[PDB]
Amino acid sequence: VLKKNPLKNKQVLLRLNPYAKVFAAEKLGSKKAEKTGTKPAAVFTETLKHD
Amino acid sequence: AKSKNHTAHNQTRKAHRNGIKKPKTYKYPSLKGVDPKFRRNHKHALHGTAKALAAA
Amino acid sequence: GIDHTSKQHKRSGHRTAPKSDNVYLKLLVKLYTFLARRTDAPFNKVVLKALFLSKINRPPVSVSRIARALKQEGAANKTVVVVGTVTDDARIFEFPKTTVAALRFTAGARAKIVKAGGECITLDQLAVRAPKGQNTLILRGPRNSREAVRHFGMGPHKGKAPRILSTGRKFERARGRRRSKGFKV
Amino acid sequence: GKSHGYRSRTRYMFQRDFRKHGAVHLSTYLKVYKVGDIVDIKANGSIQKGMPHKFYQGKTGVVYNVTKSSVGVIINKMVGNRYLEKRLNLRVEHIKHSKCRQEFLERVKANAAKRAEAKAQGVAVQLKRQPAQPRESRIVSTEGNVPQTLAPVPYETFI
Amino acid sequence: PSRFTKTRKHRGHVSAGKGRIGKHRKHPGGRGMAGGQHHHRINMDKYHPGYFGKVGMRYFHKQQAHFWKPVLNLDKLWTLIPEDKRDQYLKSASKETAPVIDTLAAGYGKILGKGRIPNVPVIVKARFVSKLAEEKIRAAGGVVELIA
Amino acid sequence: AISKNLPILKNHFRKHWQERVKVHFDQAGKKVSRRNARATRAAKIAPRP
Amino acid sequence: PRKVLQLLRLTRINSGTFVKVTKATLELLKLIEPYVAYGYPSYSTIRQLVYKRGFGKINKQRVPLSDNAIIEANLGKYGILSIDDLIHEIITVGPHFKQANNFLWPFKLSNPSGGWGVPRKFKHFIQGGSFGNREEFINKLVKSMN
RNA sequence: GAAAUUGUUGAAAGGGAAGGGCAUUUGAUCAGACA
RNA sequence: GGAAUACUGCCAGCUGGGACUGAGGACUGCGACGUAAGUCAAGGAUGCUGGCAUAAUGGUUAUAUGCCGCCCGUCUUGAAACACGGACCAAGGAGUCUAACGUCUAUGCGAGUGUUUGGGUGUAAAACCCAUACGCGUAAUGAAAGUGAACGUAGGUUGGGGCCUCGCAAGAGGUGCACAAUCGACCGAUCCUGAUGUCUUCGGAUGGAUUUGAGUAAGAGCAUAGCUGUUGGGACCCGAAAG
RNA sequence: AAAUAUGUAAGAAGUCCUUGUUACUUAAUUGAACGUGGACAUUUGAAUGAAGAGCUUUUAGUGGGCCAUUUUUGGUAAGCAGAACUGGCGAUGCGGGAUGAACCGAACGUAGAGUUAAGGUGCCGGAAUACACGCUCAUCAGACACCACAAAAGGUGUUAG
RNA sequence: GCCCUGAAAAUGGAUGGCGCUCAAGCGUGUUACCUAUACUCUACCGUCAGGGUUGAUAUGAUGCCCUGACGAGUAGGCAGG
RNA sequence: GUGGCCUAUCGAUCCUUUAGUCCCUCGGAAUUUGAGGCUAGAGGUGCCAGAAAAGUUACCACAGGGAUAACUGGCUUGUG
Ligand SMILES: [Cl-]
Ligand SMILES: [Cl-]
Ligand SMILES: [Cl-]
Ligand SMILES: [Cl-]
Ligand SMILES: [Mg+2]
Ligand SMILES: [Mg+2]
Ligand SMILES: [Mg+2]
Ligand SMILES: [Mg+2]
Ligand SMILES: [Mg+2]
Ligand SMILES: [Mg+2]
Ligand SMILES: [Mg+2]
Ligand SMILES: [Mg+2]
Ligand SMILES: [Mg+2]
Ligand SMILES: [Mg+2]
Ligand SMILES: [Mg+2]
Ligand SMILES: [Mg+2]
Ligand SMILES: [Mg+2]
Ligand SMILES: [Mg+2]
Ligand SMILES: [Mg+2]
Ligand SMILES: [Mg+2]
Ligand SMILES: [Mg+2]
Ligand SMILES: [Mg+2]
Ligand SMILES: [Mg+2]
Ligand SMILES: [Mg+2]
Ligand SMILES: [Mg+2]
Ligand SMILES: [Mg+2]
Ligand SMILES: [Mg+2]
Ligand SMILES: [Mg+2]
Ligand SMILES: [Mg+2]
Ligand SMILES: [Mg+2]
Ligand SMILES: [Mg+2]
Ligand SMILES: [Mg+2]
Ligand SMILES: [Mg+2]
Ligand SMILES: [Mg+2]
Ligand SMILES: [Mg+2]
Ligand SMILES: [Mg+2]
Ligand SMILES: [Mg+2]
Ligand SMILES: [Mg+2]
Ligand SMILES: [Mg+2]
Ligand SMILES: [Mg+2]
Ligand SMILES: [Mg+2]
Ligand SMILES: [Mg+2]
Repeated sequence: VLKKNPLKNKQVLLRLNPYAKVFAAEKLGSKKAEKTGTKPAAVFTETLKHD
Repeated sequence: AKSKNHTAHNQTRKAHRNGIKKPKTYKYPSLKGVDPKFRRNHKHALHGTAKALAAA
Repeated sequence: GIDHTSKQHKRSGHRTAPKSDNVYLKLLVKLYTFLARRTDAPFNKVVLKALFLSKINRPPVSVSRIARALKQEGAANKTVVVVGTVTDDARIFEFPKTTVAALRFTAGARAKIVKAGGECITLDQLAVRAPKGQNTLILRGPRNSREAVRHFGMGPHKGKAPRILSTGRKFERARGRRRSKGFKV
Repeated sequence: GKSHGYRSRTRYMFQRDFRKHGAVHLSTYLKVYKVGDIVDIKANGSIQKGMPHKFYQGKTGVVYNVTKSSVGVIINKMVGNRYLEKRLNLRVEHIKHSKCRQEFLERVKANAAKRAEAKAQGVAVQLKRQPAQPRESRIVSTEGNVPQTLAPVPYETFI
Repeated sequence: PSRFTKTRKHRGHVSAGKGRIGKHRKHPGGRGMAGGQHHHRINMDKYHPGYFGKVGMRYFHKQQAHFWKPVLNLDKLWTLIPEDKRDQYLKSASKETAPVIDTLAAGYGKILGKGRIPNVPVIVKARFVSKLAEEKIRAAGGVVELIA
Repeated sequence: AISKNLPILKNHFRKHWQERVKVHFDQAGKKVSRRNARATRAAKIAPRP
Repeated sequence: PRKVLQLLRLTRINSGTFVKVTKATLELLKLIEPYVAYGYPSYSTIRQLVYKRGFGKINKQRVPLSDNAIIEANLGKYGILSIDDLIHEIITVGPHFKQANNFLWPFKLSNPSGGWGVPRKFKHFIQGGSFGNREEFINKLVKSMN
């Protein structure tokens, strides 16, 4: 009789998608990325700044 | 007093209200215009194969 | 605004009730409305629609047509169902011992069926015996044999009957129907 | 007054091709046509007998009759708001076999071959054509292909 | 009845269903069958081919009683016997007990043979008969007697 | 004047036909008159049939 | 162009649908370019569209997708049994994309909350208008209209 | 004993027409529930 | 060389202020929080409290203010028109009836159908009852003389609802009315072939033909009534110059 | 020799293996046409869509049109005359162009809230006498599509090149 | 490029009016803001479509109820009053 | 090879006339003339889907028409 919008009604958000509880508990919306150290080659940099 | 002579304005729109019907295709089309000599022998051929299946 | 693809508020174009005010016909409609809703049997759906048909859409079925249908291989012990009138036919000299369910029986048709050992029953009696149309056989009469049909689609080279009151030598056999008078059709 | 003769407005349509006048080559007369074949109509201007009307130029139909020097073709023609069936008696000079379906026959043959090849071991033979798909990812090397810079050029007359 | 006609529905609508442009005038196009060859030709050539002209030969002072000859087919021949007596004759198909059917007394002139009759001898009296009708009657063991 | 697919009609009403219309309103009245006339004739002619 | 819009189930202003990209559909988008705005949707945009304005076509009726049961009862034969399964089939164009996409009723969006960002819509996005292919910028527009 | 039209009395408005639609102020007037 | 910040994007991160709405009316569904019992923001508002109980709210009406509003009807591509009718009010004022018909629908009976020209009878223009005919239908086709509808389960083929068998189902097989397409058979007309026999010119068997018919092939019609449409009638209403 | 338009095809009424009928056809069981029986199921033969598809009867009004973009004929030209495709007006209100049958936006059951279109935000008049870089001074400045007009030729006016 | 000369019509007069000069003018760029019978959500009326419900002991199975979509209109057609 | 290399070169009903078939009818029954039918052409309608047709009105009439001319006004400006 009345459509209730998930993402603002928490109970409806849990009726569908039971994984929402796990997503919120582990803060999967703010996951840290693993650091890398690759650097561009000299050809890439000289082409970018070339006139 | 002079009036309009001819135009095709609005004619295509009228034709698309219910029209543009592809012709209905039938198995066993009519043999109108087929060669009479072929049809004379085809009639005899069909009578012969009708007896064979019935008497089988 | 909506760019409609089809006509709005269009009726289905099929009859959902009899046009008649017959009180007994409405009782049969009520009986088979219930059966069609709660039996999921295709026989009941067909019968319910047949009760809505007009007179020209329910042509009579003669006993000779019934007798021929009972000569089908394996159909000799089935109950013939005719939603309409069953008429008598004296051109046939032998009739089987079948059972026929119909809305109406003419006086001659009933006598012929009974004297052969059969029985004539109504559609409410049929529902009691076969609530799901077990071992039934529905027969329909010819529709295009009606006299009005032969005038439909009149035109050149069509071969249809003209609408005419008096038929004879001087009535629509001149120019237009023979090559000696202008042209033929 | 207006003129609407049988061959009206066919000045260029029925002309022969450039440096292609004269008699018809013999391969036109050696081809065999059977009922149910798909042919397309193109009139030859040097054969005045059994010639189609200008409307059927460039149309495709199905053979329904075979005679001594001609075939019968069925064409669907749009008149008003419907299509009417037209039957044409055309000499073989004005028709040729259509390749709009001859190419389709080999796809039927290949589908049967692929179906039988994978019948013993494979599932989902995927005998359906698909449209062109978006390109996948790739890596473009600059080894020996260093990008060359381009700039717009000024206006020059050079007349 | 007037209360169910569309005239009642048209009250208050100016044109009464006849249109504003064309209107409802007296006799546009003429009266009766006027212009059957000039401006109503298309409606006459179709729906009524053969209307104009003469074909056959005249017959002065026709009397329809001279041509009275109703036809009866074999498939309805046994309906001329009363129903109470049909059954005994059918089950007793033999000579010297063959029913006599006088088709003229039933208002028929000629007997045509279309259907099939039971294999029962029957004496059929008629003014006229077709060739096929006589053969089927004789095939079942009956005879045809000509009367006037 | 001629339209649609309809039978050709021949209704002969081009004279002053409304002046010669006869409606048999006295169908029941004449039946009573004939029965009365037969009764009074039987009484007049004795036991004649 | 009117016919192409009907074939894409875009029959009123601010209606939206998903289209799989092939050669057969790229030519369709060219014909209706001055009448539509389209681009490449992200996972966030797809998730919010289905959750808030997702309706299913069940027996020729528009039914809100408020429970996983109705999705399973209509798309369970294709292996789709939850609202996230339906989203997964959309964002990753899978074997049953056509059935999953046609199941969803055409989205009914409103006008953008912050406006269109241009004084005149009916020019190409490149020329400062609104129509045509705006690539990833479609996500900002749709979320304003959702 | 109706209407057009008119007299008297009472009320109201009126800076080159009058009349109308939506909304509310002011004046006059009025039904409903007091369970 | 190590950071910061800007820009763009994401969060099933948190939280404050404002407006509109409260449809439904026992229970039933999906979930959440809980060891449990139970609870909940989970298939649509409840709890607490005050004033007044009457012209206070509200309705009606007149007027005032803001914004908006050209005279209706008619012909017309186009009317507020410098296009036509209309000063005002009351009453009257225009698709009718009839003969014969098309389509459709309802009703009775059904290879038949129609009692009402007339007779009988009567509580007397009603109601009730009835013989013989006649109309239409049940045979068509030819200008006519004339002839006249089954090789066959009243044919074969393709598609067909329903029913039958098996099967959990999906399906497969069987039978297939109506209807659609097509090839045949039958009757009449036309054009050919011309047997046994002869008032020697009659008779027309048998077998054919890119010919033709408003035909046959287990009948559907007759009667009454209604809307709509047709024709003749004053014929939707009013109107000529004439004869 | 284009562009735009335009014909046909993308399977079950299909493909393949074997062999039955005939008065047609072949030197010839050669071919043609129509069939019996067997094998191949709906990733069954591209995409997208499909308020279902097919079919029949009957009858109203209408048969003076006009306008806009593009193509286009006659004419010096015309709010002129005549064609082509499409969209409109006529038959249609609503927001915008002061005003207007046709232009722009958008098409209408009765209401509430929110957001916009075209067009606008000094005052009339709801909304920034907002922000930013320049140009222009007219003793007849200029001011917004359809649209209610201005040219050839000139100025050490001023600006940039 | 802007401005000016070229540039003459008859009642008094119209960037819509007032008026405006680092504009309230012209070219261009960035934002905020205003409001349609259009879009989004909700209620109510009607129309159409798909469905549920005869089991008595309570009255409309042409009844009651569930679900979805839709609503411009001259000439003209049909339906309910 | 079923007329002209192809794209034009032509004509209903009623009536008349000719050829064919020597067939059908003249209705109380026959013979012979005559007449009427059946099939195929010709004689023509050029306003060419096909009425048989001279003027005048400054003595004039009616139904209508701004669907349409003789004044202004409006658009246009060749011409002036
Ligand atoms: Cl037009
Ligand atoms: Cl009505
Ligand atoms: Cl006011
Ligand atoms: Cl004959
Ligand atoms: Mg015209
Ligand atoms: Mg030639
Ligand atoms: Mg009206
Ligand atoms: Mg009128
Ligand atoms: Mg008219
Ligand atoms: Mg009239
Ligand atoms: Mg003429
Ligand atoms: Mg805002
Ligand atoms: Mg804008
Ligand atoms: Mg008095
Ligand atoms: Mg008064
Ligand atoms: Mg108040
Ligand atoms: Mg006011
Ligand atoms: Mg005011
Ligand atoms: Mg005003
Ligand atoms: Mg005018
Ligand atoms: Mg007016
Ligand atoms: Mg007038
Ligand atoms: Mg006046
Ligand atoms: Mg009155
Ligand atoms: Mg009156
Ligand atoms: Mg009447
Ligand atoms: Mg006179
Ligand atoms: Mg007219
Ligand atoms: Mg004009
Ligand atoms: Mg009009
Ligand atoms: Mg303006
Ligand atoms: Mg303000
Ligand atoms: Mg500016
Ligand atoms: Mg709105
Ligand atoms: Mg609407
Ligand atoms: Mg409406
Ligand atoms: Mg020559
Ligand atoms: Mg005589
Ligand atoms: Mg002519
Ligand atoms: Mg003449
Ligand atoms: Mg004029
Ligand atoms: Mg000059």
